Amino acid sequence: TWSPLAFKESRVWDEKEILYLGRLADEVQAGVINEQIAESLTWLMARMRNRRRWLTWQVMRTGRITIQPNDPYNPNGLKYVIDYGVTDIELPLPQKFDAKDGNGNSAVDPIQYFRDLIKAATYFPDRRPVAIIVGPGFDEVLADNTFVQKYVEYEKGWVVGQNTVQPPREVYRQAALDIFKRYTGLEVMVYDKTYRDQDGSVKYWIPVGELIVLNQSTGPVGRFVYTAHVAGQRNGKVVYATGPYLTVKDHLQDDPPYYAIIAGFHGLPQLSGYNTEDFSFHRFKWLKYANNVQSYLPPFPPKVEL
Amino acid sequence: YEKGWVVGQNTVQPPREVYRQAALDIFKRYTGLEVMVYDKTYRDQDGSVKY
Amino acid sequence: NGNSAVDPIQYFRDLIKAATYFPDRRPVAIIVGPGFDEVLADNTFVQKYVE
Amino acid sequence: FPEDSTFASELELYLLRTQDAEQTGMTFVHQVGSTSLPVEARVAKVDLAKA
Amino acid sequence: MRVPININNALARVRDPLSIGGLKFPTTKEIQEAVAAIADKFNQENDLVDRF
Repeated sequence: TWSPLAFKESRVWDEKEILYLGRLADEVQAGVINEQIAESLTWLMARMRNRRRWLTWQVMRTGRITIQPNDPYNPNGLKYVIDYGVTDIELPLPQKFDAKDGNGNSAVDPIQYFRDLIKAATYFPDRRPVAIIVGPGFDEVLADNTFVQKYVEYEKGWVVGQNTVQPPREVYRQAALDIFKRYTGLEVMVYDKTYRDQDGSVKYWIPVGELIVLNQSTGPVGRFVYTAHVAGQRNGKVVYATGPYLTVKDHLQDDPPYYAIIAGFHGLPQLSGYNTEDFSFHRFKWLKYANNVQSYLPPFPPKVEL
Repeated sequence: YEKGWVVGQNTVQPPREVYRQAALDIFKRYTGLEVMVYDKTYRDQDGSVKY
Repeated sequence: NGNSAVDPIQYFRDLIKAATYFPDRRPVAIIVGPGFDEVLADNTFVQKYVE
Repeated sequence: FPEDSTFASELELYLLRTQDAEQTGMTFVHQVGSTSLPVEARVAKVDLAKA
Repeated sequence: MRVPININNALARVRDPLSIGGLKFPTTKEIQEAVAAIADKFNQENDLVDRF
């Protein structure tokens, strides 16, 4: 069973705004609100693309998509739990990768963790991971833990008392990802775009300390599918349209004259390929790998408010 | 012994994967046997797959 | 033994790292007058880099 | 410091700064049936400077 | 959404109209002007998921 959603929002411009609008220093005619409504048109277009990308990011993030009246961009308060039924969304790590006890000794082993994920997903040929898309500085977590340092020192032969004195941490991290990729075979992608949230502090899209895991292949995880909305009576009878629509309305003759633009769409993401004999869906998984990754990162500038 | 290692002067600690890649080979080469691995299985009446 | 205070190569590397997003501040060149190797040859962290 | 020269006796600079608005926001959600609601408001800013 | 301003006229109309306060006569001076754009470069759209 599958069923879409609906979205719409509006603008308005009263008479005082349409009649009176001049430039701030130049002395011109009444022709500025014409240029001003085009920016609102483009902003409603980008405002709809943001909900497409938000729904698809929400289903990749949590499996389900959750709307609730505490949300910022929900005046209606429409509660939703669209559980797409991802079987195991997260991977368990009691002790994270950047967890050290005593004197430099680590706790767990990442290369061996993905190795026995691949091994313990042998006879399930769809849970066996292929790629990783991790955003922030990830080479440092491979470069400071004990076991991957021991694997780099096994590979380059750099025993600390006999071959060379001690290699720096930078020489570790410049090849730790490569030896990780060679000993597992998981092609690691990187995706380090950022969004400025309401804290005024820059955060990545893939949160620091977490990496996503694709479980069968790198490809389309289903698709995002729009449904049909209403367009009125081409001949005498109602003929629909499918994409995101944007409608303009003139009320410049009415009392008082006003002007409103309305855009919106209908749609919801869908997960196409399901398991057959069981009804599972192992295609993407999350795991939180470290806790202190921000200290490995350069700082971010403030937003100039002037 | 067979590969030419020591835990103090050539490598730090070789991983378990290299040990299991070389162990069956050195077992065949020392003992002079012939290993015929046989992997076929059957369902038990309890649902558990058994070799 | 002679374990010094500040690793100067890590110091300038931290000045270049902490001005990654401040491109007006990230230093490029440096002018020094007197004998400057007489201090780098007498610094343990630099000596370990040389070794 | 290279040399340049002007016949005038004072120099002033005027710097103007402009912060255009960013197109944030997300399209509101409604059930099929309902009338629409208007979006929020936002602000751009312009400052100047002297020398 | 930009401020509806013309930067040339606004940048020219800050200069003082009369303002003899310093030397009790108008001095000679040279004036250069420059504008500046201010944006948050680090707010990038989530381009990942439309690929998938």
